[PDB]
Amino acid sequence: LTESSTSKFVKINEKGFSDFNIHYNEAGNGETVIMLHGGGPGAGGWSNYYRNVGPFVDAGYRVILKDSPGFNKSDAVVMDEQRGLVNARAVKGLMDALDIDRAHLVGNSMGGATALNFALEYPDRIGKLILMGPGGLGPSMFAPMPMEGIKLLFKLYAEPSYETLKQMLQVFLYDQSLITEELLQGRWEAIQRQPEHLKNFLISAQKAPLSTWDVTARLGEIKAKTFITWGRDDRFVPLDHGLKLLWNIDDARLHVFSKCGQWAQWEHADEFNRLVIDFLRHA
Amino acid sequence: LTESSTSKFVKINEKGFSDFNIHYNEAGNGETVIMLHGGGPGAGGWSNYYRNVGPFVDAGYRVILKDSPGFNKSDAVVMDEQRGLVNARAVKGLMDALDIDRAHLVGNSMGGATALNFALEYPDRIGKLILMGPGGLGPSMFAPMPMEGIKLLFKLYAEPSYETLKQMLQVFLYDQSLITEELLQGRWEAIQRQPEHLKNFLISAQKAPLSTWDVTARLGEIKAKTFITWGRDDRFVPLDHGLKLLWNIDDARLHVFSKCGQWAQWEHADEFNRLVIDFLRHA
Amino acid sequence: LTESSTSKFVKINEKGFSDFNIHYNEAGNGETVIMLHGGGPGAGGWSNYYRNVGPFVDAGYRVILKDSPGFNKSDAVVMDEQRGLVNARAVKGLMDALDIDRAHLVGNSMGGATALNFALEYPDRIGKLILMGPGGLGPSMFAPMPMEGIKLLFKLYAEPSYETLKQMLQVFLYDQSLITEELLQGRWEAIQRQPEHLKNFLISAQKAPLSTWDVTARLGEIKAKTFITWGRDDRFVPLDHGLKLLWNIDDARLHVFSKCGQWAQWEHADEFNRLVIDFLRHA
Amino acid sequence: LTESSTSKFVKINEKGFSDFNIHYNEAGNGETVIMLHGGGPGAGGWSNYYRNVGPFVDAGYRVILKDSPGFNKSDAVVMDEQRGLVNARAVKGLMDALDIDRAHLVGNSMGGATALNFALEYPDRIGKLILMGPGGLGPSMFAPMPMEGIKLLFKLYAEPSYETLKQMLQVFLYDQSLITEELLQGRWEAIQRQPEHLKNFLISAQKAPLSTWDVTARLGEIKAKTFITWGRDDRFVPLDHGLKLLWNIDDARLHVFSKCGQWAQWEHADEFNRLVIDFLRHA
Ligand SMILES: O=C([O-])C(=O)/C=C/CC(=O)c1ccccc1
Ligand SMILES: O=C([O-])C(=O)/C=C/CC(=O)c1ccccc1
Ligand SMILES: O=C([O-])C(=O)/C=C/CC(=O)c1ccccc1
Ligand SMILES: O=C([O-])C(=O)/C=C/CC(=O)c1ccccc1
Repeated sequence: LTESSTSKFVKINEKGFSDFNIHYNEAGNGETVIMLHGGGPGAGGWSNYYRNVGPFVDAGYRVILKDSPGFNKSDAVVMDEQRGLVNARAVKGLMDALDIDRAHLVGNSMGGATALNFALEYPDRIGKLILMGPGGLGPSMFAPMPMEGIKLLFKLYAEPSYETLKQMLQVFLYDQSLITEELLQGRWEAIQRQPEHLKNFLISAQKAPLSTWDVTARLGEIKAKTFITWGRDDRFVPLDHGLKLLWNIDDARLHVFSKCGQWAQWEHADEFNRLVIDFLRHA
Repeated sequence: LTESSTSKFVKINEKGFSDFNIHYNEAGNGETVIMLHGGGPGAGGWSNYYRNVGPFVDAGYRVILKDSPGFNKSDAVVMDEQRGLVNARAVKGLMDALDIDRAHLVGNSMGGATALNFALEYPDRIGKLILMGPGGLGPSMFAPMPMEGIKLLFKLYAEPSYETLKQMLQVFLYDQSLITEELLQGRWEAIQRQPEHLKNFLISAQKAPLSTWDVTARLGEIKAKTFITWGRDDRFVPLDHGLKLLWNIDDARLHVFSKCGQWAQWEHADEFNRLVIDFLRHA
Repeated sequence: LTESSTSKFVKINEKGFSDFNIHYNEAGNGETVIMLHGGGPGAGGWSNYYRNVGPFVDAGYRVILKDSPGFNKSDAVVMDEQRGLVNARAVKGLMDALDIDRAHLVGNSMGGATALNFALEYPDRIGKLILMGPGGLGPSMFAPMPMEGIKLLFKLYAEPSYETLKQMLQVFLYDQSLITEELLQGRWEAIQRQPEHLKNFLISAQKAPLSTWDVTARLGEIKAKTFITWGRDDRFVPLDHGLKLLWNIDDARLHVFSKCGQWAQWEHADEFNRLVIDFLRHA
Repeated sequence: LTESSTSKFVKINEKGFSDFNIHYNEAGNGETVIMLHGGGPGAGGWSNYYRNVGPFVDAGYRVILKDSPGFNKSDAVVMDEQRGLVNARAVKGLMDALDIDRAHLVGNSMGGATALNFALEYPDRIGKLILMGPGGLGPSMFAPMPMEGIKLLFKLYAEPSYETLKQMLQVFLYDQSLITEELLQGRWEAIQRQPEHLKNFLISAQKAPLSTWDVTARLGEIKAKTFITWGRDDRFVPLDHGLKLLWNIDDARLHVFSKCGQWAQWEHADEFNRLVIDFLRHA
């Protein structure tokens, strides 16, 4: 599987969206799993889930690696509402366009916020819910905020540079030997190719600050079986939010990976893939 | 499989132990997994792991459900050293007697302390390490101590009664509908059959208080791949000790079950069995 | 100062309350501090704040030890709304009746919930806010719920007895040598004198469960300078809620007493009195 | 009071120290309080405690603002042992030279480690112990390490620059409006005046990593009355270590300031001064 061979576009119409272009990468043909990426400059579906798409397809799923609005090859947008909800509407739009009745959702940081909002707004359209360090769930009981990683994320948005990108990636990853030239250059290319997404993200954040993403009060509404994952060493979203989700969602479990930042799906790909595939098959 | 059909005895000789009788229940014939029980009155290997022995044997393991010294059908003993270490010596004694070179260990509360001490003392004799709410790892950062469940455990030791047993089991289990007459009567029988174990446990606790069990300072020595499980609703051993283990053991991961007390292996048997079997096969 | 010499009654009219009798104990004549008690059977203003009223009066305050509705010598009531709000309305009613423009509030457990609701509903009528382990602020990130102490509180409500009262007091207090015959008999007398309050509390709890008390979402509205106290060893309200308040209230500080249960004002009276008096004078 | 008018030097001889020059600033003449500074480049006694020395002297104490070895105007040194212990020996040396029988200690970060080691090694020479976010107490249960601030501290040590100093100070302080030209230029001057301290600190850290500072196992030995302070928003030393100290020291209390980094004594000087003075007078 390659980015090019799996690349697709679909125009969506849902709520505020009118013929809005969504890019995604699709492989496989079984039960649908939509994987949703984080919010840093240059993020996208393929790069976030590169180590996961193959094994999930091998397991029998149809994997859709979705670019959220205002990221990668999806249309540019300035959002005046919290991103989780707007992104969730885009997932619904994509599902309607493709005739997908129910999807399992996997979401990391901003994508975990998206997945939470989707489960709240469209409970009849979600199967299982996999939450990898979801962002925007209010204050931490231990971590000063904004967290170290989020400061760097905003610095890169405002002053994009190759060196600051490298600094951000060093904070994202526990094992900094995963930062090869290929992956650094690749993310840099995503930033260079669409400078307007960076501007727009900052304008959006002014209109709808991170506090607006906090759906904590509604977590008791979630009926989907939920699998929460965290990196022990996550410097972007605080580990105690894994406990917040565990206490407030009805049917949840929490798995914490040691020696791991924001991307367990990268740093611990084999264990991540096995755990999540087992959850989807058997929970 | 039944308790009777799997029941075995072996005399051990290791350090202080001289022809000391150990009871265990054994089934299967593949790689050995020794499962180690908790410290409440009437605890034993069979009752603690009744929902687990079958699936593990089906998966290809040889399962040994060990009665620790001073519990169930093993010999009575008064211990003047911390129980984790003494119990670990007994595991070594059993392994030597049975010609088992290496075992995977699964240990709950007192059995998790045992398994930790075994990994520290005999690193060349352990495979993988599965720790289910291990006891005696020092103070909690949040939970007043002694914890609610441990108070009840000591009350039952001192004043054994059917009603206090029921009270203890109600605190052990999140879902109190698991407390059938069969299981209540069965544990009561274990207490009634060996009153001297209760006396002896209390004398032992005076000679070696719970603070003596704390091996926190040595956790960095553990080389075994480690899988830590906790119940979210454990009223016996504090949830933040799961984090303590995760931070201090080199290769660990933490899984927390919602709606679960001290016995995930009972309340969430199917998920527990799948996770642990997958860990043993693939981690 | 004695209970008898300070005892007063006032009829209140506020919202649902119509000529509702409120008992309180008053001493001193300077700036008003209203102290609000907990929710266990037999609770009341005098017994909760016996070690505090003298020093606060000596410092120049007028102290009002208020009996909340459905406790001690105040009128019996069945509440169908969360107790914090109903109690806060009663404080307002008392203040209006006595021509008190602004009061400092001190509140313990249920009284801390009361004080929070008062600050939210009547911001122009509160001075400073002192919160001693406020109850009902949602789930803990660490403590299974209902907490050990709250189970005992409900047991005593349902099956009042001298022995269960003693058990509850043993859990309330870190230092169990504070439980003299005088204080045990005194609380027992409060329970015996008004059995209907016990019945009514249980009916109220059915109509408005503890989750209904959770005002977490509104904490950002509080403008009052806030001093949060906790006992390290509190088995009734979880220590991490002290952190929740600290993160969510604008101008707060947190003081945690070691070797202390729910009643710092009893177990650490001198330090408590000095700290709170200094806060009222100088913060 | 000024730095110049209070400046003194004393040669010490204790253990490894032979005619080792210690700089300190002294004012007042009552009971002695020795205040011990943090470990960042350019740290020293005067700058760390500038807002505190006056009020403490006004309260009747003799204040000694000590420069630890390898900082500010004290002699340069490469340490091969953990800094807390070496620094504590220097405090003892200073006390012996000046005929001070007992001192109260106030210590921030590295100075809190110093104060802990002093209380452990020389219990008959300490009065009360005030610990402001002490450093080196092992892993956090929540914070990835090295913490954000400590990374910056090491960056400035290795690559000193005015801009990196400003970045470090922005992370130290919750309220960044406290960073005036005066204070920025002043700290820069301390760095410029003694470049060898920076080199030496880095060599020392190689010989004795932060894990070597962890005295957690010995905290139960401390008999001194202890007052632990933390900033809620401390990005250098993790807030859960305040709880670790509270659980493991016999007679401790914990005060957490909101909207506060590593330096409560700066950001909340008036409240800090009142609390600590009250503790010294009355606890
Ligand atoms: O959601 C995201 O942040 C996302 O696109 C994931 C990107 C992974 C990534 O850029 C990466 C870079 C270097 C090494 C490993 C991974
Ligand atoms: O180690 C132990 O505590 C142990 O022997 C486990 C016993 C399980 C148990 O007594 C039980 C009782 C009722 C329902 C489910 C389980
Ligand atoms: O709000 C309350 O729970 C309250 O009325 C306080 C009562 C204190 C109390 O009953 C007590 C009993 C024994 C020893 C010390 C104190
Ligand atoms: O121990 C230390 O880090 C110390 O010397 C304290 C210095 C305070 C400081 O540099 C500061 C700078 C700007 C604003 C306020 C304070």
